[PDB]
Amino acid sequence: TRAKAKTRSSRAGLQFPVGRVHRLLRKGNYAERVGAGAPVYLAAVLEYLTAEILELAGNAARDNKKTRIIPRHLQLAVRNDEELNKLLGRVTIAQGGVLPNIQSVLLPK
Amino acid sequence: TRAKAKTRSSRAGLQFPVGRVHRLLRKGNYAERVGAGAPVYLAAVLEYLTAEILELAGNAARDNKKTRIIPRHLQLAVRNDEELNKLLGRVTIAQGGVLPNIQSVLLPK
Amino acid sequence: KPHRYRPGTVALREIRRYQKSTELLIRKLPFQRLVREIAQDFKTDLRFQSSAVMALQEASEAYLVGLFEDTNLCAIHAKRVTIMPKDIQLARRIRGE
Amino acid sequence: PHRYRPGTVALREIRRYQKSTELLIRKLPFQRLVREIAQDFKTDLRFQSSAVMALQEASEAYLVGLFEDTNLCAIHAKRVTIMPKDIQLARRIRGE
Amino acid sequence: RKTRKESYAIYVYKVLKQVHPDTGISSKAMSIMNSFVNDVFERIAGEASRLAHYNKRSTITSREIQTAVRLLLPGELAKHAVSEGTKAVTKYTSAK
Amino acid sequence: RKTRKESYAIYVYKVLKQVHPDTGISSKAMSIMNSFVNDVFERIAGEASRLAHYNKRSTITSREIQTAVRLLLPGELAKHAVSEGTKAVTKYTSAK
Amino acid sequence: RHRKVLRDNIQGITKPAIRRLARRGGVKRISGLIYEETRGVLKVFLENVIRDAVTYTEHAKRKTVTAMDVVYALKRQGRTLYGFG
Amino acid sequence: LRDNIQGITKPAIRRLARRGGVKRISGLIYEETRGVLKVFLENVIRDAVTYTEHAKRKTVTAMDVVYALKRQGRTLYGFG
Amino acid sequence: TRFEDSPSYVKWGKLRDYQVRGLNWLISLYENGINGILADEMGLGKTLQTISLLGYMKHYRNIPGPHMVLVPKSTLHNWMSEFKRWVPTLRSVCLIGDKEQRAAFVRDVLLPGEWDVCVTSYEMLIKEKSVFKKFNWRYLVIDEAHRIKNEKSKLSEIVREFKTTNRLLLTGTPLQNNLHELWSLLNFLLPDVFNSADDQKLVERLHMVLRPFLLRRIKADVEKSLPPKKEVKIYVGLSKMQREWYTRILMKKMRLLNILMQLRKCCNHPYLFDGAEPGPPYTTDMHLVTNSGKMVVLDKLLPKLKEQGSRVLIFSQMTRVLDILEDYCMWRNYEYCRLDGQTPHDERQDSINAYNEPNSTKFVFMLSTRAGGLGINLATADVVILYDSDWNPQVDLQAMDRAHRIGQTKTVRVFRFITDNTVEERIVERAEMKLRLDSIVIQQ
DNA sequence: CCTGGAGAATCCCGGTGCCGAGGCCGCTCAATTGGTCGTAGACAGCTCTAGCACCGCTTAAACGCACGTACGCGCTGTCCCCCGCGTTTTAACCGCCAAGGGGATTACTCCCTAGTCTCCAGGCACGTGTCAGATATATACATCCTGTGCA
DNA sequence: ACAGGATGTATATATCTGACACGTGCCTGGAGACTAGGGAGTAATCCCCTTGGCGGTTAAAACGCGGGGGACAGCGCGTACGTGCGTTTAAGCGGTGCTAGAGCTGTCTACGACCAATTGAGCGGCCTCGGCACCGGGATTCTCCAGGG
Ligand SMILES: Nc1ncnc2c1ncn2[C@@H]1O[C@H](COP(=O)(O)OP(=O)(O)OP(=O)(O)O)[C@@H](O)[C@H]1O
Repeated sequence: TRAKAKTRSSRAGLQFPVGRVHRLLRKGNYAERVGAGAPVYLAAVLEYLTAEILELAGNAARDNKKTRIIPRHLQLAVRNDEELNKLLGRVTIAQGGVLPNIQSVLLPK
Repeated sequence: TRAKAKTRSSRAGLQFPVGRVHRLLRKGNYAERVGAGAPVYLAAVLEYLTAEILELAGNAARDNKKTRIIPRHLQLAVRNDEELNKLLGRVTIAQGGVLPNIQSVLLPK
Repeated sequence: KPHRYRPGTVALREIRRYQKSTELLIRKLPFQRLVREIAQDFKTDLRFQSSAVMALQEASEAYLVGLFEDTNLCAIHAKRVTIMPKDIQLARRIRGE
Repeated sequence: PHRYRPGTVALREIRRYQKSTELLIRKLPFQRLVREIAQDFKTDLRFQSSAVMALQEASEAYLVGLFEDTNLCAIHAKRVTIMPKDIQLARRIRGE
Repeated sequence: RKTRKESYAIYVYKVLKQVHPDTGISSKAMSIMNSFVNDVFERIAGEASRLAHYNKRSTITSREIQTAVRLLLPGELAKHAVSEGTKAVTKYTSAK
Repeated sequence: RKTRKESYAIYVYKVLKQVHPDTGISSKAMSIMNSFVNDVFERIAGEASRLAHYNKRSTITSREIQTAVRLLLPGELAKHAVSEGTKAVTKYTSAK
Repeated sequence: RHRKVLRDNIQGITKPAIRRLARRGGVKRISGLIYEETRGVLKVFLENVIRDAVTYTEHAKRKTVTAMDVVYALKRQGRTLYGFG
Repeated sequence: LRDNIQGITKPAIRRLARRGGVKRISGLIYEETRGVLKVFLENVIRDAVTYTEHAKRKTVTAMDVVYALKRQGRTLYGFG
Repeated sequence: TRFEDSPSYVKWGKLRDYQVRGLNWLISLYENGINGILADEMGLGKTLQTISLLGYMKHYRNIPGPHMVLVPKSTLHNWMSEFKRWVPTLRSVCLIGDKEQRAAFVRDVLLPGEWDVCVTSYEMLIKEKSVFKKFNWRYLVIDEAHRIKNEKSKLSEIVREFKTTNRLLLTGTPLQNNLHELWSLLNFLLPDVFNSADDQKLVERLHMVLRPFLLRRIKADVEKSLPPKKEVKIYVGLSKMQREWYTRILMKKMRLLNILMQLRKCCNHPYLFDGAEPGPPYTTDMHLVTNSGKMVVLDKLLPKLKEQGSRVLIFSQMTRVLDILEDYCMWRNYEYCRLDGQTPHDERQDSINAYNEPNSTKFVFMLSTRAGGLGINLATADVVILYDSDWNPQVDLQAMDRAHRIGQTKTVRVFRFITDNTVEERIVERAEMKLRLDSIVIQQ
């Protein structure tokens, strides 16, 4: 017959859909042929970026005395971190609000 | 037998290559299929844009008492026509210079 | 005789309060009416999904907030506290609008 | 002794350079600067002349636009001289 | 000899001789015009690909090209370009 | 019956469970993360496609994806993401 | 006879609402002539976004502007929005 | 190669300012201009060198520079 | 099985044989332990029977604890006054006012629980669901059961989540446009019985299943008083400009999102729309009537109704029309009273009650399709004028029979204006079909 | 304080030389013409979901108004900093040469990816319950502002 | 300059509820196994173009100095905005009534991919001349002191 099927995500030590990424690459009209390791690499990079964002958001939520993560925590984590701020400079996160920032000229003294 | 080959551009009465546009669209990974009329439409649009910019640049070149269009003339035309300026807002033309304007405050008493 | 906060304390309180929250500030029905009036000019007989107006409101709020941040920066540059249309025009001119 | 007022020669230079179209930075120093900066990212890199020319053109255009925005900021601040804080405000509002 | 390179130079020259019968062009201006044509082609084609993907269709058509032109070109440019393209497609359908 | 929609929600929840074990997420947060993943995927795929077109190749490969990552991600993020991608490709190639 | 129009839609957004937006931005003192300029700027921004969205809806052969159309229009303008598709 | 930022001199910066349209220049402008030029050039050269590395070459081309500038959103016409 | 003449504990109450038999029926329904619907359209009253039921429950085997009565806010003062006048032994409290007033009420009354009957409104109930959910209920009285006719409504969920041992629904319009309304009512009454939405699968089986726990007695069949009304339809035409505007609307700048709505009131009056809406308010002069054939016909028909009687109580379908005509009849050459949703309720009740007057010589009084609830009979009202018909026939029936109280001992007349080859006839035939369905369901 | 010269700076006209633009050929490669086919989309049909127009009630929010206070703005004096100009170095610019590296092309091979078929399991829609978050309410705390000796 | 009184805010506690986390069942797409083919790696060779050097030249930068104008701190003022309080209104939510339009299914056709032969359009190379750069010389205009207006 045929051997037991191991998902390519499980083979690669990832947690993202290598097969779905491969299908999206082949169906996105990006090129004609796609390499075998390209979807694996792309899924790994997506996993790293998602993990970093979720780590920062979880830290913010724990600081704010909360467990569930909300777009406010997501935006707070995205800002206050220069690398992700540069990556997501032009995007707007719905219901994320604005960072607390008052210029020192306005503060009475 | 057959007849004399008639170019698609000549059939559409265009000065731009419908066949070359069609080949570029096929070899551009834009979509798996390309309609017959799309290259003709694109060629007409490209011809119109080129004609507009060339007319403006040639008028500027004649206004400067030269019979050869140069990047300075192209820049003057593009920056003086507001629609073309909005189209080419973030485009830099080499050997183009800038529009002559001096802020009214810096003019003397 | 009655208690009176000086001119500039309540402004700071409101600034902190509104920078602490995340919700929308414009009124939903007036914003929807404005959106429909603008869409009338482009085309008549238009229907709006309820989520589209919400997205438009979110984008408008973000744009206005960012613009006001930069306008405040311009006013502070001019050694002032009150923001002005000249500041708004300068900010738009620099940002490329 | 002939001496122009302090500021008319500036206007004449402004008009002349806004009329002209050629480069303003010395080509050999700019080339050395480009090679020195590229030394950090890679060792023993070679360059085409057109690559350096395009880099110089882009740098000139960017600096001219930056100075235009800085002049607008200085004029807004009730001044005719430009300052480093004006340049910083221009950068901050442009998006850096 | 040297491998062949492709450009819109001859067609640009034809259009120039059409609009202004007695005006010439230089190599730098021709290269600038070629880059302009390439950029417009890239923008329109990419927008049309995005449109076809959004509507879940696998063909690029005149409707998609026209919609992309409306999205990209502002105002009067869009109107006149749409008129020109419609006329050209009408002539091509008639003369096929 | 409604046609199924594909979302990365389950995988993002697995990653969140690995990072912060006892921590949840909201529906709007899930939508934002899904949109973010889609946007990053689109950016990297477009960069790789343009790279392949420029080099006159027809295959998007691991080298292309690595180059796209280095072009898009800012610095230290790019370095660590490159390390992760190399490790994943090594695992997928070593004995598979 | 009692028949008249109430108020045009641009004045739908109010001076206290614009003040709240300026407070979130960080503004402490606001001039009285900021509100008309704010209304004009908002009108221009909405006109651009709505034109792009209506073009997308027209291409789709629909008559209902959708959140996806709005998101695509915003992405084309360069103001990517997360949380709607 | 060392201290070549000094090659970009005060007269050149004054000429650039005059083309921009400024009349008076502060004495501290020059260091700021050198810094902004440094960061801009660093970004562009980094992207171009990445393109050259992918192409597996040792020479940086005008096409690579144009590709980097188009990535940054500063399209250049007249070099390919 | 129960009392055959007036209960000894009623104070001055003169409830007749139908009332006493309804009381016996409700008592027996309580005995067998099932809820029920008291479908008395008019001429019988339900307030008296409900108050008598609760008074019996107090003065007999003690159950004087919590009891909830749901009424519209417009009748709360009337309900409390009637309760005090008829049966003053029980104590009644009301939940009204804003947040601080309701907090004062709950604190000083609700916690001690010195009350037997609590009377509130739907809105206050929604506001204070949490405060009211801490108390068990033994007899939940709700009037106008069509208020919960549909599911997914917040009130339906709130009233379902409530803990009521028994329930009592008061309604005069049990069926409106489909059997899923009666099914919703029956499901609310007996959730464990009418779980599923399910001529023999119709009409007759419906009658048989509704017989055990429903009461429906006609006022004419009970009292034989209240002389029947006469209903007259008038086939009115429309002006040529009205036809032209109707065409230019129907085939297609103005907004016409809801095509049926925007091509509807057209027959009522042309200038109701925008575009040709009244321009410069020159003066109140002869401009409105001449442009609409319906109001021309109304002006022609005025003198004969003016010669005698002449209390009309005209009904129109558009509030726009109601308010303009309300402020219009004064100028025309008459005196009026105004009823609208913009008039405050607390003032409204006493205002209309006082405006009930033996001699007014005012000739006009206007009520909307919705603005009129259920009360206050004008015995001087003789001719009912229906400018336009609503889709719901039960609303039209309520507007028609609000003058059919006993206070009215004269035969009453109904006038109906209908246009031709328009959607008004569509609305009329739909209403006729729904009214026939209600009649066959609740009478056969 | 408006005229009048004196002095640079600039422009306009004419003559001269050079290099890039524009025209003319060969050929080869990409575009044209003819014919076949299969699949994507056009067209028709149907269900049901959501969108539009309209009513009542509540209540937060908007609107209007009066008082006073920081704040924007105009003006003045000081001083120091930047500019204009002449002079000395300094290095860029240009022309020419020599050499080697490396970019570009061509041919050959093989290995990696497209395409197919089969099957099965991961992923999605749908219900359902319970716990984290939202809210009300009552303390404790921090902060702001103004009055009273002495600053 | 502190003391104290009046606001506001942060915090603890108790209820309640609805959205999230998990389950279940099914089904569509991903994995396993195989076959072909053409894209790309690899090697070799050519030539061009980048770099290094060197000399002569002249324009440009660096440096110093005198002086005027612009930056900046200070003062005075009138006034437009912030704060609070009372009155009105229309937003928000809950319902009514209706139907149009989106979204999925199914069939058929006509349109674009694919292939083969043919050919003329466009591209690289080549050559000549005239448009443009440069130079010179005279005419014109702008700017800045000096003082008589
Ligand atoms: N005390 C009474 N004795 C006898 N008949 C009465 C009494 N009260 C009311 N009715 C009858 O009821 C008719 C109207 O009564 P009422 O106005 O109280 O009705 P209602 O409570 O508004 O009606 P509904 O049952 O529809 O709620 C009278 O005309 C009369 O026939």
